[PDB]
Amino acid sequence: MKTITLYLDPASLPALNQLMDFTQNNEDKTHPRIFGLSRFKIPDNIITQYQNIHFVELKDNRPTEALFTILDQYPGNIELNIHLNIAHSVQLIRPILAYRFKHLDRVSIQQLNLYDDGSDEYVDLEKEENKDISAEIKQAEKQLSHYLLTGKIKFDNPTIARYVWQSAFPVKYHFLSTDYFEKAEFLQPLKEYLAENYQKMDWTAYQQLTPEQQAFYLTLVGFNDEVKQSLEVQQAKFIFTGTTTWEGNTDVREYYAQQQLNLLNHFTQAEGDLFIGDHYKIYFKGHPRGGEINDYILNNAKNITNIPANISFEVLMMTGLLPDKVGGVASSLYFSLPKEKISHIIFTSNKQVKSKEDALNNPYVKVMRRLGIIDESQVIFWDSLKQL
Repeated sequence: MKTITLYLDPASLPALNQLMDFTQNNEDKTHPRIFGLSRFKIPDNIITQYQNIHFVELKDNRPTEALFTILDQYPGNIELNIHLNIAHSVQLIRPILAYRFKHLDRVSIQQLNLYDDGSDEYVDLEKEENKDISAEIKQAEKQLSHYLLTGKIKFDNPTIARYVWQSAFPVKYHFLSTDYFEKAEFLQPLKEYLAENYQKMDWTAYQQLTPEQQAFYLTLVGFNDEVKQSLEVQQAKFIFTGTTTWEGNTDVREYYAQQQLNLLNHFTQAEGDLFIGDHYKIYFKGHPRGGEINDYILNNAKNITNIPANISFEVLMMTGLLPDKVGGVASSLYFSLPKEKISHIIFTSNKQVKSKEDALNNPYVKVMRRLGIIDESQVIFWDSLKQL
């Protein structure tokens, strides 16, 4: 038999973990591998080092039929080693289960590894709080069995169905918050069901790589030497989280750039409400869609170091390069930051959020609060901050 490894993710965090798994196994130059990581392009000069390496697109959270063309290149007994995004696991596995079913004499699933997407898994589990979790698990197992045979996806509880894979296959889950599963009382049946099949996400794997593998990983994730050196300074470091625009009663983008500078000043200046201290080196991490607003902020801020907007906080954590303090405009990225590193999170006006009270009711803010990751005093509504 032959093992084929499949790495599938439409998001970022599972992909970063899957690219770490590839890096750890990178001395094996010929192991069959299929990559469907929508947000990551593996460079040509890495790809050409490998044999039996394949790429597939995802559409609507599923690998396309070009997957079958790849698997058909391996005509004997094959076992699939599959890595997936938890939130999207049901859709992502659909075409794989189909291939298995057609070839049940010769295709089998060796195992699954599933990784959190981010806050969504937790925000989704919160919606299940008043349900009978024991009963939801048993029903989902039954519907999964049916799925395996028919390809018919119809789960009564699509959220819980994300967690019943062990009823069919060997599985390992990698969670952002094991505390959530262990401390949310309503999830006790799910915690016990999962048994030894989960662990906390592995943020320190990079540190155990060879220096050569560390460089390889940085190249996979698009994190160049210039950026890396800038983040290794022996000084306290603060990074501001930029945004795009919000409901400011104007369509002038320069206004939103202007206001983000004032928010930054609340952190950097002694008279600011959110003052971090004069000994911090300041960095700016723009929103990936900030475009020219990011250029405006960088040019009009003094003595700030840019971290290219295409670089995620998830990859900063994967690489051990997260600054000492993070603050700025709210985003779901804050959900997975260590509690010690979060300063203040500032919510801007939108259809959903028009006060601090609304901001405290934000879905990921609610989970962070339940987990004690932040106190409510760390959530600020933007219009509370004076012009400095």
